[PDB]
Amino acid sequence: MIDEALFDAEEKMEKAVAVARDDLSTIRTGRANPGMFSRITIDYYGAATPITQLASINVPEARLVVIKPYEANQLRAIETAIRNSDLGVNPTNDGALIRVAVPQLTEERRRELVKQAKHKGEEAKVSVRNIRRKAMEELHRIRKEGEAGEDEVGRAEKDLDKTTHQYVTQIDELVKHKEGELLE
Repeated sequence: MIDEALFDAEEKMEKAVAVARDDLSTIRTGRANPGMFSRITIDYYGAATPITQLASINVPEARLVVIKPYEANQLRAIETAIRNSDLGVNPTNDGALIRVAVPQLTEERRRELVKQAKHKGEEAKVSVRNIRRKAMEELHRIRKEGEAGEDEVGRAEKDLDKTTHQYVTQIDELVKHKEGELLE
C-alpha cells in the first residue's frame, strides 16, 4: 500500500547501496584495506572461512599489510590462501605475523579492476531498479483497484522515481570514486 510500498522501497534501496559499497571495497587497490582480503578463505576445520574472521588485518603503511592470525597454527594456511589469491602479492612471515607488501598495480590490472568496479555498480543498479519496479507495480495495483486517489498515486510515483534516481546516482558515485582510487 502507498506509504508502505514507498518507505519499504527506500529502505531496500539504501541497503542495496550499503551492499554496493561493501562489494566495491573488496576490489584490490593501492592503499591496502582489510576489505580486499575479505573474499580470501581457508578450510577452517572443514568449512570455507573468510580469512578476515580468523585474523586482525592492519595497514601501518600504504603498501604494507600486517596480518595476525588468532590461532598461530592457522598462519600457514592463511598465508597460502593470500599467496594463491588474485591479489598479486607475495606474503612473508616472522613465525607469528604475516607481512604483506602491496605492489603498484600494472596498467593492465588497473583496466581489469576498473572493469570489475563498473560491473559491481551495474549489478547494484539493477537491484535498485528491481526494488523500484516492485513498488511501482504496487502503486499501479493501488490505482486500478481504486484504493487511493489518482493525484495521490501520481505524486507517489514521482517521489518513487526521484528516490530511485538518487540511489542509482549514489552507486555511480561509489564506482566513480573506486575508479579514481584504482587510477591513482
